[PDB]
Amino acid sequence: HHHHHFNLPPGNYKKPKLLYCSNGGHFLRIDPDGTVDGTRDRSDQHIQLQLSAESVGEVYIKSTETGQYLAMDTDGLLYGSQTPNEECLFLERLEENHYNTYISKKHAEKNWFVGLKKNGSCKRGPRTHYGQKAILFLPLPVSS
Repeated sequence: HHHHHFNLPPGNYKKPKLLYCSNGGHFLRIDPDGTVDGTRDRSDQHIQLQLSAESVGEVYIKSTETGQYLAMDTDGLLYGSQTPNEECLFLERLEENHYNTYISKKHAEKNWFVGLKKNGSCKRGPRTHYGQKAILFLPLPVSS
């Protein structure tokens, strides 16, 4: 189990979702240029994400607008990848019996999470850790 707990969130991957971070209220965003950050603008066309399970509890998070995959690099920075690779897999887990957290599969032994600061900037892998609000997400339905 990668030396991590296995409490999984409910919900499925049938439809795209917005990944809302409760820390600052930002939605995760992957720009066509590959930069990742968060925005409070719900009309943004780069916050609609499609998650898919490659194994139970292991997901890819892809921009539905650009087809890019969320990934975390060797130095802990999130970026949008044009193709799927080992840096694009995340262990999706329930947290505080309510939220979803995403731990980098490649860097799971160091507990590097996907996280957004209150100012909307992504947190670097080593700066994240259990207990922070930056790592707590709620997958919300995409607007209609």
